[PDB]
Amino acid sequence: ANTLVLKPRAEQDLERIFEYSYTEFGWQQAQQYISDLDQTFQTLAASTDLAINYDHVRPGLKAFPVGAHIVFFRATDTGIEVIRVLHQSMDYPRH
Amino acid sequence: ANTLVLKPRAEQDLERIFEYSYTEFGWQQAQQYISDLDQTFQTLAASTDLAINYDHVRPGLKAFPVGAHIVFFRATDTGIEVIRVLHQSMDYPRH
Amino acid sequence: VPRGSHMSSRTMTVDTGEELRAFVEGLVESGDYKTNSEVIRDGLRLLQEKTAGSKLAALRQLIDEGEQSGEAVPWDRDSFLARMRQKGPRGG
Amino acid sequence: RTMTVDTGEELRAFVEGLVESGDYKTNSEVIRDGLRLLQEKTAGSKLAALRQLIDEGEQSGEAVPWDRDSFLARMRQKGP
Repeated sequence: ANTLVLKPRAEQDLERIFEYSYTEFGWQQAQQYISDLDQTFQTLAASTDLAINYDHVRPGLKAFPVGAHIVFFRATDTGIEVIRVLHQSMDYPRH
Repeated sequence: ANTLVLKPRAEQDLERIFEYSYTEFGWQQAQQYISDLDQTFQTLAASTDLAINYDHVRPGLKAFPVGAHIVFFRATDTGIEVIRVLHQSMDYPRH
Repeated sequence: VPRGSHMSSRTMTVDTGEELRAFVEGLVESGDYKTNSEVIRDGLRLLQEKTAGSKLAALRQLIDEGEQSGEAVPWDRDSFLARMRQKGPRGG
Repeated sequence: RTMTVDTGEELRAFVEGLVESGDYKTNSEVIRDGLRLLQEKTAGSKLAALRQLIDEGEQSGEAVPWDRDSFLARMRQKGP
């Protein structure tokens, strides 16, 4: 099993994303959204080739979209380490 | 009877003020607010001494407060002519 | 709130359109702002700032637009309120 | 998709005046103008802003294993 760890601030991002979705749409949608994020985390932990190279932001940083959000993470020896999960409006794609 | 006339734009101001109040507060309050503006108009048409001199905006312009609004008007030979009714946030008081 | 009194908090429901809605959402979710309201207030402060130095010109322009809007006509409160009732069903 | 916001009294009155003057059609138009200015303020520095958010993530502490069950339990526990 590939490893999957989150920085504390990434977990707090997930809480805010959950709360935002919950306020608007209710429990079922918010839980679904986190489930989609979770499924994506598992896929990224398994497949190095999916990760988008985000060196132009910080060397070794990777990004991947899910829904209206972006997972920003780094590869580790055994999986990934998620640094932030941000809304796509915060993105800066490579020039 | 002292004269009371309104520029077309002042009537349109009153419609917008009425609609704004109506959305927020409903019929009874919005109609009352217009009635209070009407009572003020009648008082100003009767008493020249109430008018606040607003020459610093335009020569001959007068102002008077009612509620959260300001009646901007000119004195005529026989009463007043209301030019605009604006929210007090738009005021530029004399320095 | 003390008994026999009521809350006087006053909100507004606004349509920002999708582009600016997503902009607000991202700012709240990043933790940069605590609520949608805080984001909207920052925007309104910038809008108030942009025009704060030209209040005299702005008021002159509104007065002039009144002066130029046509000849003044008699005012009748009851006719106005009848006209307001005629625009559609009214309640409260 | 609308949002309900509390602008506070000072800015609420600011918005009302702009709508009642006829300068803007609705409260929404006023709010959108404000948000455009806020978006404009930061539009030129999106890379620095993202770098700051990433750095704040990096500096937020040691990463811990992701535990979806614990997360959802915590969400349920807040305001069940």
